[PDB]
Amino acid sequence: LKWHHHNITYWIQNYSEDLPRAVIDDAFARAFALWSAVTPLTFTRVYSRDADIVIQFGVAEHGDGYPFDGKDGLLAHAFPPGPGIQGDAHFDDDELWSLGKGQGYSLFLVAAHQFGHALGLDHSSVPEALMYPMYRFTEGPPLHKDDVNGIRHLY
Amino acid sequence: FEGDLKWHHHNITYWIQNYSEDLPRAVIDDAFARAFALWSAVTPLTFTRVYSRDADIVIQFGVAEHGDGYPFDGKDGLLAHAFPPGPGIQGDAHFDDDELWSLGKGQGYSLFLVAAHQFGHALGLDHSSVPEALMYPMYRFTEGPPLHKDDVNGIRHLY
Ligand SMILES: CNC(=O)[C@@H](NC(=O)[C@H](CC(C)C)CN(O)C=O)C(C)(C)C
Ligand SMILES: CNC(=O)[C@@H](NC(=O)[C@H](CC(C)C)CN(O)C=O)C(C)(C)C
Ligand SMILES: [Ca+2]
Ligand SMILES: [Ca+2]
Ligand SMILES: [Ca+2]
Ligand SMILES: [Ca+2]
Ligand SMILES: [Ca+2]
Ligand SMILES: [Ca+2]
Ligand SMILES: [Ca+2]
Ligand SMILES: [Ca+2]
Ligand SMILES: [Zn+2]
Ligand SMILES: [Zn+2]
Ligand SMILES: [Zn+2]
Ligand SMILES: [Zn+2]
Repeated sequence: LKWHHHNITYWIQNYSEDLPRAVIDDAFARAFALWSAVTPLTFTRVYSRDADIVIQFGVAEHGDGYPFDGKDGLLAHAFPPGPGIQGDAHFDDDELWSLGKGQGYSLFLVAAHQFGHALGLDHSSVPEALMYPMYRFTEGPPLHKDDVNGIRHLY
Repeated sequence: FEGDLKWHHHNITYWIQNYSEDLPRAVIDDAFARAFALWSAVTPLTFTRVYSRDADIVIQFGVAEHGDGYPFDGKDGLLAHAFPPGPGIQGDAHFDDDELWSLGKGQGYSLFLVAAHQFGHALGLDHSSVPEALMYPMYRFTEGPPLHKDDVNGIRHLY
């Protein structure tokens, strides 16, 4: 299951109260940049519901039939490629979002993982691969050779 | 802002007078605490957070002219400044809030790394000549351990 076009679009519907708009826009862009670096895909920011990947921050019940569970636990979730809600990525705003070393969760790293799913990737079994199902902070290049092979296999 | 005195006690106290609007107070408290930890790890010094003006190191975020006689210059340029050990304003650290404060890779400047540098001055350290050193006068983002051997030797020499 994957996208049939390579010029993918995204829409940042809203923001979190934890960080400045500029920091959030940048974090999402750098996250998309990791993937386009190893594939023929490109990512374009738009401002309408016509975008392939719609990004949203929410708490508890927020629309779909999948409410978040308050602080900690599930950090976020996304859907596989397709029309409508498919391909979208949502982030639990009951979590403390930040960047780098320190308390709170890295928005940059979590976004990179969520976008992996929105592109068609599944969970990895390599505990050190980005697509590994459990959160873990890391410095340096985020994508493990397992992630790179997985995306290249699809696109 | 380059004196020649050190602190005569090792139980240093600090007070976070106010905050920046760019990050949650919890993220800021944590960033400052981790910054001080860098230095207490390689010396016999300790740092205690207090809530009165009687603290040795008072931390403040300001815009343009903010009290002393050295106003900030708006976005970019001078990021922050601190004063050498001593009484009153001496030892304090000020951050320019016209800057976009953040953490890690990305746009904006790392509050963590800049604080580490300012606290170095607040402890008595001068500027280094080694490009890789934290006390180097130019801002540069880096991952991994912030303190260079030059910084470690410099602090141990005083304390
Ligand atoms: C601290 N919580 C977790 O690690 C949590 N896992 C998640 O929230 C996953 C995303 C992280 C790896 C970025 C959920 N996910 O698979 C999203 O697509 C659990 C407590 C292990 C469930
Ligand atoms: C981006 N701006 C700079 O690198 C700026 N340097 C500073 O503001 C120094 C602090 C940085 C290294 C955290 C000022 N300082 O030495 C304070 O004690 C210059 C453009 C190089 C002046
Ligand atoms: Ca949660
Ligand atoms: Ca969609
Ligand atoms: Ca939040
Ligand atoms: Ca952090
Ligand atoms: Ca400035
Ligand atoms: Ca003082
Ligand atoms: Ca600011
Ligand atoms: Ca950053
Ligand atoms: Zn959802
Ligand atoms: Zn996942
Ligand atoms: Zn000042
Ligand atoms: Zn300096």
